Amino acid sequence: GSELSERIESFVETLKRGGGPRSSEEMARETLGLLRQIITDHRWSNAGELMELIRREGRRMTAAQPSETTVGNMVRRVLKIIREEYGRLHGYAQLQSNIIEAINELLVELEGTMENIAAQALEHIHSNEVIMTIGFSRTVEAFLKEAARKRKFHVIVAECAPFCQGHEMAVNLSKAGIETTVMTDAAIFAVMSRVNKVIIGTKTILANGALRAVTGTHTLALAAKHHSTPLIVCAPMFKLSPQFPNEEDSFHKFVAPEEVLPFTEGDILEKVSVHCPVFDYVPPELITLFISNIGGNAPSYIYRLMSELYHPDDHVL
Amino acid sequence: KELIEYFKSQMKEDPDMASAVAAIRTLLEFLKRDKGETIQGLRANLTSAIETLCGVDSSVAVSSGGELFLRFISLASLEYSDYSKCKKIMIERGELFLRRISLSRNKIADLCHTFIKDGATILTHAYSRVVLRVLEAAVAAKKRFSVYVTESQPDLSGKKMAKALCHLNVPVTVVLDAAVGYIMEKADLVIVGAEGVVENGGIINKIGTNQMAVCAKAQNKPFYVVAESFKFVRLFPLNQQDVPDKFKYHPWVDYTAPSLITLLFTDLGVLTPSAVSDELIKLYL
Amino acid sequence: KELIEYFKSQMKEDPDMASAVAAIRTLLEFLKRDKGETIQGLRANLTSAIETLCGVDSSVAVSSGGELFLRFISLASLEYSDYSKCKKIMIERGELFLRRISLSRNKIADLCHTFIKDGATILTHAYSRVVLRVLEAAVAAKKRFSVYVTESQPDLSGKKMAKALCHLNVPVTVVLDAAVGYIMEKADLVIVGAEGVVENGGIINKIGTNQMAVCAKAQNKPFYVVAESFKFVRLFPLNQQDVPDKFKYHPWVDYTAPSLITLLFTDLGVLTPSAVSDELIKLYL
Repeated sequence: GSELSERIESFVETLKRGGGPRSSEEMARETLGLLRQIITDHRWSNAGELMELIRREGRRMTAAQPSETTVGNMVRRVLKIIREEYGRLHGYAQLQSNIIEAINELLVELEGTMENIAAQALEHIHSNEVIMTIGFSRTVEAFLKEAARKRKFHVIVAECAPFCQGHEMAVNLSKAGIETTVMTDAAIFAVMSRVNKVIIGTKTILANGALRAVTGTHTLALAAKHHSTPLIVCAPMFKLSPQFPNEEDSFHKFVAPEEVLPFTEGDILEKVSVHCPVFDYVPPELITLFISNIGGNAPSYIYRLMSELYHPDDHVL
Repeated sequence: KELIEYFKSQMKEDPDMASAVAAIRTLLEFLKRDKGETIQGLRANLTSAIETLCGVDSSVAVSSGGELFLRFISLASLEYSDYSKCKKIMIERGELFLRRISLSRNKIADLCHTFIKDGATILTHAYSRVVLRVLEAAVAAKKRFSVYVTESQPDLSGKKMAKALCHLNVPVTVVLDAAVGYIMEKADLVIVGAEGVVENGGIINKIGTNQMAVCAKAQNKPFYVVAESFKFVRLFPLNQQDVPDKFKYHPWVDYTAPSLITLLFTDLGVLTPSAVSDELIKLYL
Repeated sequence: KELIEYFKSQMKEDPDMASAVAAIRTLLEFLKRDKGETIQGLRANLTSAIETLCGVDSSVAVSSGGELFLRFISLASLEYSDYSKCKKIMIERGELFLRRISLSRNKIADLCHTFIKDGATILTHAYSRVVLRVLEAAVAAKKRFSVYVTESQPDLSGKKMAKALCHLNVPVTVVLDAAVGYIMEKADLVIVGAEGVVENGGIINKIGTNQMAVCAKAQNKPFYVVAESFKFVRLFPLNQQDVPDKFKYHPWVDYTAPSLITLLFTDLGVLTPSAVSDELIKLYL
């Protein structure tokens, strides 16, 4: 009814203004709850009418923020769930409760993701190890803060220049006692000679195995490929997107340049061009291994998870 | 030999037509003209047909399309127990498969030309209709780019590619085939058309490709390879002699390592090179 | 213009004679025919002579030899204060330098052919007398090897190299110029003749060289470069456009990175590519 469009518009301008909420698993739960509220507050005779409907509001929600892919891939996963149920019921009236219980299964799958990565986390950490991460992500800091329960090693949290969010990760890992080293973003190849492996997170996994992540990590992937150290991308499966990199140049999210060059710099701000991209592109050849809640996967295996979670007819949304 | 005559009549009536689709049409016509109620009797006739099509045409796509067609015949023979309904099932399924294949190139064009930036530079090899279809969809999508086509010495077809692009009124330049490493630093992307894809992700193409691939490796350029799905080969060439020697005859075919290939652009979509082995193991030869 | 006439008379009288030594002989004849008692008056005449020799011949070795000759004239002018004895000093020193240069190729042959194994494979580029001299010294040293020469499309001189090697009765094969990456895995060593060596260790050669160099890099083959000492150029090309455009004119010259070059074989010996910069900084242009 009307309250549905109230909540939809609130979600749309919440995504338009800032990051609401902060982390992504709450946002995926909000998206799945909004989608179950959309499928429980409407009337349809064919599944294709709800399919066109969900495609239209998915277009609206990704037109709210084109840089954040979690809402779009959640809409696409719900679309493939509806397509699978229509295909298994076609070969009618019990479809709605089937999509409801499938969304409930996806919610139980999604709430236990980080702790499944933590359960499989002990298969990648040995004693007295040098780890280097970038940015801030609760999956990687939970990974390290529970992997330090039985192992003793070292984590070097490098800050990122637009928003130094690695200080929060450093003070969260130092409370667990993992001998955290804090550095800048310019010393990575200065310290790549001693880092044994790179365990980072990401924002969005692309269809070809590539990934967008917090900025400055393509440099880290290049240095780790130069030193031949393996890369661990601790990423869930709601950051998996079918959006190809070269697609209408809408890759990077540019923010205000105040954090790079402040407004008190002088009259020299008029004749300067300051850009601040908070995301960066990493090709799959600079990635060794992805770690999802179902296990470890290769970058040569992202197409199979793509075809298992998404449909090629819904890539345009 | 009416099979080679029908193959040359199907291939010479249209210059926009590939050799593999003509071989599949010839195989479907031979299966419709066989009328032999036998599984092995049809399999041996199809194998002699592909033997004739490989003795006549030395292309890799012809033998590839015949092997896919033979796997399709084996699947349709293993599905249906009785052969009487299975003959009409093979005929209808092969006609529908050829109808799906004949629309593949346009699908490649609308799903492939999205990658090419505006104001960029394209490096391309010898003549094929697929890269022309991708480039004409790119200029139908209002994009401007400068094209550098290899002259491709053994048969001067890259100059024919350049003539077909000057009739399209696009800036194209015949670049020297010994100069693909000279213009690699200005070529931000290298999109190439292949004539056969081996199982691991590498490709079988014309002789001047693989060196360009390593020029794409030392200079970090994305080497895009464009090919359909009927060019998938169940082979593993390790070195340059490990390709079958009947497709060589001054060599004519170079094997390109799958590590030098960024992406594939098939009818399944834009794929990693590891997807070809997935399709070839669920296809089971 | 008697200078270009004397240069063409010195270059056309011997097909075994390079362009750079003919340019140095033309410069010595012009310095002997000048008879002008002036330092700057001789320097401007020599610079106009090298301007004519670069407007006529677009070779890099001609301008290289003229710059070395100009540095030699500058050293001989800075050594002797009076010009009257300095003219005869320049004449005698230039005649002795040309006598030392005219025996350089044999020195390359006896000091270079030691590296080539017996029963191996040689990969070589277009026609030059230096790689023929090295190979004929290798077959005079009782060695057997199989030779693969690039056809070198813009002027078919690799076929002339192959004809000169079949008259030498050695197994040589014209390989396709688009197939230098096809036969790289069988070529255990790649020895090539260059026409100009830039300061860092890279080389200026014919257009089909640099790609072969990166084929020597991805496939770990030792890329040997053979060149004399008068081909040393005081330039630093960074990209492929950073060579001077007057030596290009379909490009004719490719710059090869010094990291892709294993060794040099000059009159100073078998050198690392870092030795050329040492000789060019104690020579001071």
